[PDB]
Amino acid sequence: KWKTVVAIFVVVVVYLVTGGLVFRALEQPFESSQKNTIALEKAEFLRDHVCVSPQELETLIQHALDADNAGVSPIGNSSSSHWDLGSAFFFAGTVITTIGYGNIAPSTEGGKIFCILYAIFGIPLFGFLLAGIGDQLGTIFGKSIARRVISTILFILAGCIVFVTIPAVIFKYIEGWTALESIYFVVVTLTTVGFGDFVAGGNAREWYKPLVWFWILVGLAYFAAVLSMIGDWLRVL
Amino acid sequence: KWKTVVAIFVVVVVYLVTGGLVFRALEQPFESSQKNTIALEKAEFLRDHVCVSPQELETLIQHALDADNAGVSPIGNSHWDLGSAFFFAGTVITTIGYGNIAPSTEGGKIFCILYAIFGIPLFGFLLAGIGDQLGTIFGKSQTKIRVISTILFILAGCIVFVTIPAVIFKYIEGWTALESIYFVVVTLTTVGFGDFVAGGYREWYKPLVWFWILVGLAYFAAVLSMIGDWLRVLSKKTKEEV
Amino acid sequence: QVQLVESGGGLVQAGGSLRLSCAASGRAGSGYAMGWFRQAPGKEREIVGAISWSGDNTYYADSVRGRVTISRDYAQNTVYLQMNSLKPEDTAVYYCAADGRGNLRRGTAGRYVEYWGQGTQVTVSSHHH
Amino acid sequence: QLVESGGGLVQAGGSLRLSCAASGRAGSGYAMGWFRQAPGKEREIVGAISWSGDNTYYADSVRGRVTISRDYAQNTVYLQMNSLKPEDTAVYYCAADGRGNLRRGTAGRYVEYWGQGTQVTVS
Ligand SMILES: [K+]
Ligand SMILES: [K+]
Ligand SMILES: [K+]
Repeated sequence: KWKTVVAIFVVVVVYLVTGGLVFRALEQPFESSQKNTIALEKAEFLRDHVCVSPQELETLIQHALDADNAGVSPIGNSSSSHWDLGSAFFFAGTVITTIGYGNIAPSTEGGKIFCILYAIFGIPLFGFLLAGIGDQLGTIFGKSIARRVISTILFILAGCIVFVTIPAVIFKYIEGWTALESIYFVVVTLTTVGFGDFVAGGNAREWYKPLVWFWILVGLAYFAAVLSMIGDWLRVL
Repeated sequence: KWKTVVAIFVVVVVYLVTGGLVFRALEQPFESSQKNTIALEKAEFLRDHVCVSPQELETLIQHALDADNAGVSPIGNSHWDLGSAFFFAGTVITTIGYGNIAPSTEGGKIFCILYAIFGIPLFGFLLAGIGDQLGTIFGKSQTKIRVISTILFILAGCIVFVTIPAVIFKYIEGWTALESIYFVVVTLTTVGFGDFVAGGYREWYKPLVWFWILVGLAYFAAVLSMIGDWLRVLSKKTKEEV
Repeated sequence: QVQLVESGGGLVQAGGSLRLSCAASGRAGSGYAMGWFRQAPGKEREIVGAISWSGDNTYYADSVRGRVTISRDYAQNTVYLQMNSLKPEDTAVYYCAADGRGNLRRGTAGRYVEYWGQGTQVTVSSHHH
Repeated sequence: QLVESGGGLVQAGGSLRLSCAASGRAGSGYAMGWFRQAPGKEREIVGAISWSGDNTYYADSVRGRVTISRDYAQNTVYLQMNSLKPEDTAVYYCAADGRGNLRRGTAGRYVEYWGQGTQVTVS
C-alpha cells in the first residue's frame, strides 16, 4: 500500500534527524579540539624553526596531503605497493562487494572509466554468487531449525561468534587494533558500508590478504541469507 | 545446484584476477610517479632547512595527516552541522559510506555500529515500498518482447537518474565530464569511495543530493528486482527444457 | 607580554661593522622566537634575520647572507647582531622583534609580529670621514 | 671532496677556528655541517648550515659558544667555537649530504661526503 510507503519514509527521515543529532553531540566537540590542535601544532613548528616560512610549511603540508590522496603515505622512507598482483585483486573484490573502502581509488583517467564498467557488470555477477551461497545456507538452516523466531535468534547469535567475534580476534592480534576498532572494522565491512578508516593489510603474511576476502565472501553470504530467510517470512506475514 | 555455485565462484575469481591485472596496468605506473615525488619533496625540504630533523618532519607530517583523517584541513587558518550530520546518517543507512568524514570518537564508533545494524534493514523496507510503486508504473518473440521493454526502462533511467544529475554536478561542483559520471555510478552502486562527495554554494544542494540518491537507488534496484523476477521464471522454463 | 630594549645604533664607516643588541625584559615564560628587522628611508620594512628562543637555529635574509650573524645570550635573554662589511644600502632604523606565535617569519616586513623594539638609527657614511 | 684546516692545541677558554672547503663540482646544492668524534664516545653533531647559508643549526652541547659561518663565493664553511671546555677534545670532521640525510641522526651515519678530520685538543 502507498500509505505504508509514506509512513516508512517519515520513519526513515526522523531516524536520520535522530541519528544526526547523536552523531553531532559525540563528534563535533572532538572536531573542534582537532581543529585547535593542528593550528597550535603549526604555530609551534614555525616558532621553533625560524628557518621555515609559514608559506614554506603550507607548501610541504600540501605535498603531504597530495600524496595521501594518491595513495602513497608521506610518513616513511619506503615511499609496499597497493597495485601488486594480490592487492589489485583485493581492490577488484572491494568494488564487486559494493564495499569501496576509499583508502586507494582509481586516480587515472582510464582507471576511472574501467572502474565504471567493472562495477556495472561485476556487481550483478557477485549477486548471482551470493544467491547460490544463500540457497545452500538456507537448506542447512532449514535442517538446523528442524533439529520460528526462537530458532532465528540461535542462528544469528552463532553467526556473530564465527563471522564477527572470531575474525575480530585475528584483526586485533595481527593489525594491533583496539577491541572496539576490531569489531567496528568487521561491522563496517560486512555491512558493505566501507568507510576506509580501517583496512586489512594497512602499513607494516602472504595468506593474510586472500583470507580477508574469503571472510568477506562467506561472512557476507551468511548474514544476507539470514536476512532474506526473515524477509521471506515477512512477505508472507 | 552446488555445481553452479562452484562454477559461479570460479567465474567471480577469474573476473577479479582479470580486473586486478587491468587496474594494476593503469594505476601502478602513476602510483610509482607519486611515490617518487613525495620522497623527493621531503628530501629537498630537509636539505634546504638544516634546522628540521627528519624525525621532526615526520612528526609534523603525522600531525597534518591526523588532522586530515579527522576532517579538519591542515591547509589554511563544520562537517557535523544539523544538515551535514543528517547527510552522514543517510550515507551510513544507504551502505554508501564515503569515508571523507568518519566517527573518530570512541562513542561515535559504538553508536555507528548499532546505527548501521538497525538502520540498514529500515532503509530496505523503504526501498521495498518505493520498488512496489515503481513496479506498477513499469508494468504500465514472447521472451524477447519482455526483454525489449526492459532495455527501454533501463536506457530511460540512465538519462533521468544518471545523465541529468551528472550535468548538474559538472556545472555546480566544476568536475570533469568523466568525474561527474564516475561520482554518479560509484554513488548509485553504494560503493562510496569518497574521492568525490557532493557539497565540498547553496543550502538546498545537500538535501537535493540525498533525494537523488533515494529516488535513483530505489529505481535501479526495482528494475534489477523486476528483471530478476522474470529471469527466475525464465530459469524455470530453461531448467524444464535443459 | 614581553618588552624589548635595544643598544647599538649610530654612525659607522663604509666597510666597517655594526654591533646591535636587544634584551627581552618581559617575563613571558612560554618561549619566543626573536629577530631583527630594518626600515629603510624610502623602502618598506625588511627582515634581517631570525633566531629561535633556545638559540639552536638562526635565519639570515638574502640581502645580508654572508655578512650578518645573529647571536643569543640565553642566560640574559638577549639577541645580538654583528653586520660586517657595511654598505650605504644598510642605512636604516633597526628594530628587534619577538613573536612567540610563529608569525615572525609570516612576511618579509613582519606585519604580524607581536612584540616590537624601540628601533635604533643606523647611518653608513662613505668618503665623508 | 672536503678539505679541512684549523685543528690543533688550544688552551682552556680559548677559541677554535676551523675551515672546510668543498672542492667537489656538485652543482646540485648540498647542506654542510660539522661533527666531532670523541676518543671514548660516538660521533656527535656540532652544527649544520644550508647550501646558501641562509639558515644554520647548533647542537645543545655547543649552541651558546659555536658559530657556523659560510663563504658561498669560495664554497667554504667555518667553525668558531669560543670559551672551550676540556670536553671539546675530539677529531672534528666536516660533512656534506645533499640528500637531506645530514640531520638524520646525531652521529651522521647517513652522510654522503665526509672530510679528512682535524685533531683538536683543549688543555
Ligand atoms: K554497499
Ligand atoms: K559502500
Ligand atoms: K565506502
